Amino acid sequence: KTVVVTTILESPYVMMKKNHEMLEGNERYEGYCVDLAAEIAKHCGFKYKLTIVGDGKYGARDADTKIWNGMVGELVYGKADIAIAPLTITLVREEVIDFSKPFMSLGISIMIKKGTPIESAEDLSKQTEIAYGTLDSGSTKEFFRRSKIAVFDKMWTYMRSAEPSVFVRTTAEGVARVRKSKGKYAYLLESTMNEYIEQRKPCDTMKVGGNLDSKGYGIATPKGSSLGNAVNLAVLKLNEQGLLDKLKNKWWYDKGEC
Amino acid sequence: KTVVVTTILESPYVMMKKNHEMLEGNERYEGYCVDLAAEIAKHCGFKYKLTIVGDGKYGARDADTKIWNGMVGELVYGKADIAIAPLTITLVREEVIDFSKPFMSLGISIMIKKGTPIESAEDLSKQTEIAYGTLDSGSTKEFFRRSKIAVFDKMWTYMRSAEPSVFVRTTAEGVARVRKSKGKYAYLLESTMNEYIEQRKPCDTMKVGGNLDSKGYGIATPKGSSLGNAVNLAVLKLNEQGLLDKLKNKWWYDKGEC
Ligand SMILES: [Zn+2]
Ligand SMILES: [Zn+2]
Ligand SMILES: [Zn+2]
Repeated sequence: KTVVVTTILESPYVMMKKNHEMLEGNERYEGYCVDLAAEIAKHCGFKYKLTIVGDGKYGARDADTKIWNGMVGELVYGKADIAIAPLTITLVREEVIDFSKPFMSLGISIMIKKGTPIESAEDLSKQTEIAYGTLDSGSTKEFFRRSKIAVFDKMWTYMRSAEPSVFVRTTAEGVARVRKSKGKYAYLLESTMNEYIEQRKPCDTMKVGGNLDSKGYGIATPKGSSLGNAVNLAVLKLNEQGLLDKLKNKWWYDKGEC
Repeated sequence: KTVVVTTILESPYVMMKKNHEMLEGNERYEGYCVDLAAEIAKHCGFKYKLTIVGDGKYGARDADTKIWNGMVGELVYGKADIAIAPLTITLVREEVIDFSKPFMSLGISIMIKKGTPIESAEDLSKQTEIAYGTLDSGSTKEFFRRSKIAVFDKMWTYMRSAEPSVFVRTTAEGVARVRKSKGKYAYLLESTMNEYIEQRKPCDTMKVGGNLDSKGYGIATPKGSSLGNAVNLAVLKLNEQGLLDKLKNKWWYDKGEC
């Protein structure tokens, strides 16, 4: 009956309301994906329950274990009926779960502490003084591990062997590392997140260079799910009506702090 | 058996080669979609025949008869097996045909002759000296027809009644009109085409303002096609391999003459 929605605590997509302690169920959260979930549910005609993914990961398949973790895993193993979050549409994932057409378009980008002598990925690859890494168990790390183009291959070679680890468990951890490393750490993350943080106090980070690739986020459902068709149509309908653009302006710029 | 591919003559997606008269079959054409078709046929392992859509349209539904025209129509009525072209993913089309995840991201944009006093959609809707229109039988015209946002709504009110007609049968017709109108005509087209034309002689046009929306082009197949699933995965694979970006640079800027 009630659709179990798996999501992730990633500002400004999903965040705890300041007074969540005195609220119940779905009312405890706020954000872009919370607003989107309510709309998808309205248009598809179903009641739902928002739940935060247990391991706090987006989703990747363990090499030897072969088990999927994160939100992808919750769907693969039947723990959730749908995932509404900044989950990237990728080949390896579409092989095991279904994705609606994208609700947000983005690409991998570079986040630096203001003043850092870095203007592009090629700049990062040709130097060694400034360390750089990505989020764990996600599409960004896989992008570099599989890239066959010179620059990115060079970047992966370095990142995979760097000590201490240059990878982080959460976006917040990567942003904090940039902010505290005095320009000696650069973070590779999706443009959407980079742009968001660039508008948050202390306004000490910035997105540099063009995006490394072009892709998008999609609402995911277990392969063969009966919700797939309607959800996809809802996303297209909502994008065409301007809701998605309205929602990004609401959570990114209307609330900018810089 | 050989897969019938429907496509449209639209530079730089599909164009007849300089020496096409001495060539046969698929060899007569070149372009982004020609390269994409070859890549997809190779990965999905099938033989194909490129055919140019009979009525030279992308695809819209006749409100009177409810009959689809253009490439969408050739798929809907079984005249073609797959469409590989700059065909926009939209709700009305998704209801009758299948689309792969996008192979290109874009948005509606404004094309002006260099020097015309226009920098945004809002600017066009506040004047009458400068006429403006869109392509017929496509997603762009539908966008304005179905827009409830103030500026675009006013723009449609003007366009749908304009006399002489401000709409055109082909992108080429719209571009030609902008160039010969001494700046009294602005053309609304997707950013992909706008950016392309901006890089071609006589280098007298330019894209102004940001995109009005965000969407993408998808490879289309008839509902319940056996090629659907595979093509979709092929597109994702190609994007992640960097091919799509490779092809974009090859046909847009490596050949740019401005
Ligand atoms: Zn609604
Ligand atoms: Zn290939
Ligand atoms: Zn008619």
